[PDB]
Formats: sequence, C-alpha cells, structure tokens
Amino acid sequence: CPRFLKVKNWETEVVLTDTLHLKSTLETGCTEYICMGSIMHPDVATKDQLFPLAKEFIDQYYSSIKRFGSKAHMERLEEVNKEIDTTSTYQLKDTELIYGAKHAWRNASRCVGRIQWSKLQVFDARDCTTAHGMFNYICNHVKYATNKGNLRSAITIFPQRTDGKHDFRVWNSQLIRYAGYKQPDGSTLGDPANVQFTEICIQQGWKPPRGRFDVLPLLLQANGNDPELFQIPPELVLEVPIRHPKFEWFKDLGLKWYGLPAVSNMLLEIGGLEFSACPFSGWYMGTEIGVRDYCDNSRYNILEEVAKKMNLDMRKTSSLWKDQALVEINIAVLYSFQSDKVTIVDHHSATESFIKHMENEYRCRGGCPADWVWIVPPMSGSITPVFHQEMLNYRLTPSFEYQPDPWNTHVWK
Amino acid sequence: RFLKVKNWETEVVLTDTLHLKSTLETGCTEYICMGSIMHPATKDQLFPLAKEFIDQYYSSIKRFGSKAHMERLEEVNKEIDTTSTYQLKDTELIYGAKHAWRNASRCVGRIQWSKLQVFDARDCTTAHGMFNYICNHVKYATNKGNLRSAITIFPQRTDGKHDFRVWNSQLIRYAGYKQPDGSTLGDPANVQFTEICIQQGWKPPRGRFDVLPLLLQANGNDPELFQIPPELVLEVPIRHPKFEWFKDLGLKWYGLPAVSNMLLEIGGLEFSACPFSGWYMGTEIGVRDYCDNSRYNILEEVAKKMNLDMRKTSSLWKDQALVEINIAVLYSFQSDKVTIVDHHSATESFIKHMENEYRCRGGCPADWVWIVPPMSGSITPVFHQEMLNYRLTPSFEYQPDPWNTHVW
Ligand code: HEM
Ligand code: HEM
Ligand SMILES: Nc1ccc2ccc(CNCCCc3cccnc3)cc2n1
Ligand SMILES: Nc1ccc2ccc(CNCCCc3cccnc3)cc2n1
Ligand SMILES: C[C@H](O)[C@H](O)[C@H]1CNc2nc(N)[nH]c(=O)c2N1
Ligand SMILES: C[C@H](O)[C@H](O)[C@H]1CNc2nc(N)[nH]c(=O)c2N1
Ligand SMILES: [Zn+2]
Repeated sequence: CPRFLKVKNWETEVVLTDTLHLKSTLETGCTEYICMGSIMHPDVATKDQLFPLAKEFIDQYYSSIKRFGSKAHMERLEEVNKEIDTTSTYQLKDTELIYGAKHAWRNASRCVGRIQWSKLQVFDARDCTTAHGMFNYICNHVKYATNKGNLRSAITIFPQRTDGKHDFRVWNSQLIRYAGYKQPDGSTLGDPANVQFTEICIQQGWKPPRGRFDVLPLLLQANGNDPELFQIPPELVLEVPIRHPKFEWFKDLGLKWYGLPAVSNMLLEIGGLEFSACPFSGWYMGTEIGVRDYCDNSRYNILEEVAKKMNLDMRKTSSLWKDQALVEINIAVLYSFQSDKVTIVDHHSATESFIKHMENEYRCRGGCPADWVWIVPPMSGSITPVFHQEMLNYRLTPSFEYQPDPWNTHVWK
Repeated sequence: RFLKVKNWETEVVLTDTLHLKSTLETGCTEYICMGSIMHPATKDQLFPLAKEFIDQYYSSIKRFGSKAHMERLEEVNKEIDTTSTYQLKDTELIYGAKHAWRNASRCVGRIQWSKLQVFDARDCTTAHGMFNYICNHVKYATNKGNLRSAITIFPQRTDGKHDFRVWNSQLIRYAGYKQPDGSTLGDPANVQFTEICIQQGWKPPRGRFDVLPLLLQANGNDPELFQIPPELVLEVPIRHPKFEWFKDLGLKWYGLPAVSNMLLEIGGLEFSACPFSGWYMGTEIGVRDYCDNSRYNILEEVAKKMNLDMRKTSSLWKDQALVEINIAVLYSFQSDKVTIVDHHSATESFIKHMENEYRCRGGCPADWVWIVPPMSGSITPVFHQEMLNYRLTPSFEYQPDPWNTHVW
C-alpha cells in the first residue's frame, strides 16, 4: 500500500494526506475488484492469537502516554504475557480500559459525533456477576448520561468474554426503545423495528401495555445465564413530546421520543479482549429521529399523515410533498428538544463539527477513518459539508463491532 | 463467490454473479475503501481487449463461436497487426455505447440504457465537422422538449497527438466571470473554461446565464470557437407554483444535459470525444447547480424571500428553501413540456432496473454514493438498497482537461 493517500474536499479544495491507514488491522469487505461500501455488514481467542493483539494494544497505549519503551511499558508487556500464558487471557488496567473505550469511539468510522471522543465517562462494571447487578449499573449509567437533559456521553463496560459460554449480553439493541406489536390484521402498533424483541420480552413474562410508545424492559444476561427482565424506573426515562413552532396541530399527532440514544448490542474489542456487553450513549442528531425513526416506511412512517395535515398535494411525487413534510417534522423534533432543554444537534452543526474534527485528526493523528455512506445525513446531503468531503474508510482497533443477536446463539439452561 | 445485496426496507435479497466478470480495479483494497473518492496503447495490450469485447458481443447476439464470430476475431487480429489498431463495425459501436451506459455504476438513469440513439461521427476530420455533428445531436436530443437520449462518437484515439476533444465539460453550460470585487458572476464551475474562451476570441455578454460557445479540437489541432445556434438551445425560466416572487429571481436553466468531456472505452479503443445526453433529474439543477456553495449558491437569497428565520441552523431554513427551489424546477420544466424526472420517480425506476439486471444479467454495478440523491436521501428507495460497485467494460471514464495536456 502507498504510504500517503490524499483526500480532497471538492467544495473548499482542501487536500488532506492520510498515513494512519497503514495501521489498519481488519478487512473492510472490499477488494481490488469490488467495493462493498454500501453493504451494511460485510469459540474464543487462543493464547497465540492473543499475544500479538495484546502487545499491539499495549504498545499503542504506552505510545499515547509518551512512555513508549519505558521500564513500565516493558514491565506491562511482561506481566500481560505471563497472564496470557498462565490463564489464556488477561485483565486490562483501569487506565487502559478507559483509553481503549475512548479509542474505539475515536475509531468508529460511521460516527459523525466523534469530535466528542475524548470526553467519554467510562464506567468499569467488570466486577458485575448477576443480571440484577447489570441492572444497577445500567440505571446508574442512564441517570448519569441523562443529567436532567444536559446529556453526557458514557459507556458502561461489563466483564469480557472468557470461554464464550459465559457472555454478558444486553439483549436490547438500545437501553431505551419503544415496543412494536404485530396485529392479527397485519398492521403494527408502536415501532415495527422492535417487533421481534418485543415478542421475546412478552414470552419471557413481560406484560405489554400495548401502546404506541411503550418503553421496553431490559433483558439482561449475566455470565452466560438465561436473560432476566427489568423495568427501567420511568423517572429515569427522559422523553420529549414533539410539537412544531408554527403548526399548532402538530402536537395532536401525539408523537414523542426518548432523549437518550444508548446502543447496547455492540461488542467492544480492546487488545484482543472482547466485551460483549458495553452499552454506550451520546445524544441525538435530529435526523435520526425526524428522518429515520419517524419517516422510514418500515418505522413510524408518518409522512402521509403529516402531509395531510399540511394540506399538501399528494397525487404527484413531483410536488415534493414528501420532502416538504420531512423538513417540517425535522423542524419540530429540533424545536421540541431545544424547548425542553434536552441536548440535540442538527445535521448542519454536526457535520460542520465533524469536518473540523476530521481535519484536526488528519493533522494530529495522520488520518481519520470515515464511512461517507453513514456520515452524510439522511436528508439534504449536499447542503452539508460532509457530502463534498472525500473520505477513506478503514478499520482500526480498539473498535466497536457488530455481533449476532443473542437469542440466535443462546443456549437455554 | 456469489454475493447477496439486501434492501433493508423491502427485505428483498438479490444475488450478484456478474461481478465475477470484472477485471478492472475499483480503487479499494481489502483494508481500505475508497468508495467516496471522486477519481481513485500497444498492439500487445490491444488484442486481448478486442477479443474480450468481440466475444461478449457475439455472446450477446447468441452466436458465440459462430462462423461470423470466428471471421471477426481473425479480421480484428489481422488489422491490429498491420495497422496497430482496428475499427469497430457499426453494430459493435452501437452495442458498445449502449453497454458503456449500462455499465455506468454512477448513473441512476440506466433503466433507459437500451434506448440510446448512436450517432457515428468517426468520419469527422475538422472542428467545423465536429460542430455540424454536435448541432445535429443537440437538435435531435432536444426534440422540442421531448428529450431523447443520444451520443455522438468522434474518431478514436490513435497516437495521443491527434485526439478529438470537446473542450466544454457539457455542450450547453453557462459562463462564469471573476469580478473585480472578487465575487463571481454566473457559474463559478466554469470560470476557468470561460477565461479560455475569452482569451481565444469569445466576446462575453457578461451576464448570469450566458451560454458558452463550443470549443472544439479535431485531430490534435488547436481548438476552435463556435456559437450554438440559439434556436437549438432550449431553456426554462424557473418559477414557483405558489410563490409569485420566485420568477423575479431571474433564474433559468437549459433543458439538455449533454456531458462532453468523458472518454468512451470499447474493446481497447478510446473515444476521447463522445458527447452524450439524456435528460435532467430535478435535483441536479435544484440542489447541486443552484444550491452548492461553490455554484450559483442561491439558498440565502431564496430563504430571504421566504422570510425564514436564518439566525440558527436548527431552524432548518436551508432545508426549507432547498425543497421550494426543487419544487420550482420540476414545476417549471413540466409546465414548459420539457422532459425532467424527480428524484423519487428516478430512484424508483432505478430499483426496478436493478431488479431487471439481476434477473437477466446476474447483477448491476452501482455506486451508492452517486445513486442516492443529494436531498431527501432516505425517503428514496435507493438509500435502503445495498449495492455492489465494480467496473465492467465497455465504459465511460474520466480524462484530463485538454488545457493541461495540449500543446498549441
Ligand atoms: C455524543 C454525541 C454523538 C452523536 C451526535 C453521534 C452520532 C452518531 C450518528 C448520527 C450515527 C449514525 C447512527 C445511525 O444512523 O444509526 C452514529 C453511529 C455510531 N456511533 Fe456515534 N454519536 C455520538 C456518540 C457516540 C458514542 C458516545 C459512541 C461510543 C462510545 C458512539 C459510537 C458510534 C458507533 C460505533 C456508530 C456506528 C453504529 C453502527 O454501525 O450501527 N457514538 N453516531
Ligand atoms: C436519460 C436520462 C438520464 C438521467 C435521468 C440520468 C441521471 C444521471 C444522474 C443524476 C447522474 C449523476 C450525475 C451528477 O450528479 O453529476 C448520472 C451519471 C452518469 N450518467 Fe446518467 N442519466 C441519464 C442518461 C445518461 C446517458 C444517455 C448516458 C450515456 C450514454 C449516461 C451516462 C452516465 C455516466 C457515465 C454517469 C457518471 C458520470 C460521472 O462519473 O461523472 N447517463 N446520470
Ligand atoms: N446519536 C447516536 C449516537 C451513537 C449511535 C450509535 C449507533 C446508532 C444506531 N445504529 C443503528 C444500526 C441499525 C441497524 C439496522 C439493521 C442492521 N444493522 C444495524 C445510533 C447512534 N446514535
Ligand atoms: N441528467 C444527466 C445525464 C447524464 C449525466 C452524466 C454526467 C453528469 C455529471 N458528471 C459530473 C461530474 C462532476 C465532477 C466534478 C469534479 C470532478 N469529477 C466530476 C450528469 C448527467 N446528468
Ligand atoms: C444500504 C445502505 O448501506 C443502508 O441503507 C445505510 C445507508 N447509510 C446509513 N447511514 C446511517 N447513518 N444510518 C443508516 O442506517 C444507514 N443505512
Ligand atoms: C466526496 C464525494 O464523493 C462527492 O461529493 C460526490 C458524492 N456523491 C455524488 N453524487 C452525485 N450524483 N454527484 C456528485 O457529484 C457527487 N459527489
Ligand atoms: Zn470500497
């Protein structure tokens, strides 16, 4: 591979040089003859696989704190190697755990909010042993991160995988999501994205309210045991009713959303160690709710209803009634969050901040992996600066990874 | 291996086998994706490429290995020997041009690929000749507003010293003027090309929408200026169906999008001048041409007239103004009976096209970064459609601007 790769911004003519790609550790899915950049997703580590992965990470950590090649660096390598030899695994120091988590975020090529990467509150939950304990840790996370609307990015990290038959898993895809209910007539009540998980909850004993916005219970698996159900205290669940600054009728749609996006189904990989339960949270970009959650056909799908209330001409697509309604919904979402003083960022501000972040990273780090397909917002793409920005996508470690849904792999006891 | 692409909204899964046919590179590697990078002969190289192309041509007319196929390979080989190149049959030229379009991974309009009027201009020898062929193209493709896809193909490259080039990036474009006060009048994208025309003798009206002259290079000679007869140049005054002040913006655009700076590659042969044209998708004008910061950049003026609150980005004043502008463009073209497609209809057609190609061809190379429209991305079906991108030949390729390689 060439030592220097250039990316250009076609709007500003700014040209940046990437050297960080040389540190790429994993496959992208692409080859020299095919690109899989729009593909959504294109038994443990052995002692011998683990050694060089741990060293890679430890070296990186000591290089970051400007103690590379120091006595403490050499001692740490030695202690880690000993631990791998005698136990087939090792334990991260608190400092290394914090470094790894922050860097997994820094390295997340699909994330547009990475300007914030170094301000991440890391909660060490590696002493956790039961689902009740996981529930305690999760509640504390939600309350801290919510902060009465002044949201603070946080991650809570549960014990790493051992043999793979003792995984900690949060079965929820996010800590706070709304139930979806398939009706016998084929219609869906609530959020169609969550139908399968909802059915699992109901089977595990959850009594569903059967509303449009029912917060789902936590389904928590500790140490490989069968998962258990917990209700999040509703006072911990901050919600924002959606209204529009102009259209008084908008509130009559009865929409609302939760303040805290808290993804809970990803795997955090640090130095060859795998943390299969590591829920993390930031705050929303408005389009995630206003475009995707509300306007996706397979989601709440409200464009038509909004369009009808707006008295739009809905017979020709070329009236752009869909686009017109989509903007007003996104205006309402931002307006409702800002009014209730709940942190939210519009797509214009987020993408402008991301460009600045990316430029800083190119300067201080030699690059910034970025997945254009994901970074460009789902509405008004070219009127944001990221649309015009060439990006290079590659996989650095530590990293957040996808993992199979736990109900597909779980051995029921 | 067979590769599956999924639509995450419809759950439809397609299976790609066609990618196994590609031999050209994408720019990506196993470790680095360059999907968002804009741009990532000899007799000895020539014959396998020719053979490859003749083979797929005869395979496409269901006569692979026929007497005709065999004589053709023989003839081509003989010709590459004695002449260092070869000439395509008419049937082959047309097949090659339609397939270059069919294989254009960045084009959302490909459902139309087999409907392409091919104009053979390979007998052309002078810039006046090129001008004649180009006028005929424009008149044919414009068709009084009922636009028809067309391509005009000028002689292929020989030694690199005698290239035919259309210096314009499109046959019809607006001039851009660098003003004393440092602002730009007209289209900033064309400031440089405009300066070259001016230096070559063009007398500029110095307006906001001055149609550029053609600058035509034949057989490696210095380019020559030509004015396209104005009655051939179809234009649309942009107005809004609700905002009666919109017409007062003084906006217009031309109805015919006719890209003239690409290189058509067929069977090893390179056609450095192959202007082609279809019709507009509305966002090309309403989002990119009008609203890019580096183009006409009108959002602020429009938002003003809509009396929007422009102090905070989170009022989405930009998005509101953007939608209204695109409504105006579609409305204006439709009212003037000039062919245009909105991005909803275009992307729907593209999904149907993909479905067709997978069924009959085993796949469809597609560049998501380019296929998804520059506004309202996820409310169009292609946003949710996984796509595989790979390079098939015949193809359209980028080439250097002639003013960076030309000796006068
Ligand atoms: C603090 C404010 C944050 C903002 C505004 C933000 C924004 C976003 C957005 C808009 C996406 C695309 C989401 C989608 O369309 O589904 C995303 C993806 C992602 N974010 Fe961030 N994020 C933030 C914080 C975080 C934090 C704290 C982490 C981890 C520590 C993180 C890690 C990720 C990862 C791994 C993805 C890829 C998700 C996937 O592939 O499904 N983000 N982010
Ligand atoms: C008939 C109606 C057509 C429509 C609606 C259409 C639509 C589009 C659009 C919207 C783009 C993206 C261009 C941009 O954003 O700058 C594109 C790209 C492209 N089109 Fe089509 N197109 C049409 C016809 C054609 C024809 C007739 C040809 C060739 C014979 C063609 C070949 C291409 C190629 C090669 C690209 C990629 C250009 C590049 O890489 O810069 N298209 N098309
Ligand atoms: N505001 C934020 C911050 C961080 C986020 C991290 C992740 C996500 C959502 N990822 C959604 C994946 C959706 C999906 C669907 C089907 C298959 N794979 C993935 C949002 C964030 N938002
Ligand atoms: N409606 C149509 C039909 C066919 C088209 C073919 C091409 C294009 C535009 N190509 C734009 C490339 C712009 C660019 C700028 C800088 C570097 N590389 C490329 C539009 C079409 N529209
Ligand atoms: C097919 C395509 O890869 C898929 O729809 C992607 C496109 N880009 C995205 N970008 C973001 N931020 N989030 C998404 O869910 C997606 N979905
Ligand atoms: C950097 C990025 O590749 C560039 O801005 C691309 C993005 N997608 C595009 N898509 C289309 N249709 N046309 C374009 O000019 C671009 N520009
Ligand atoms: Zn790629």
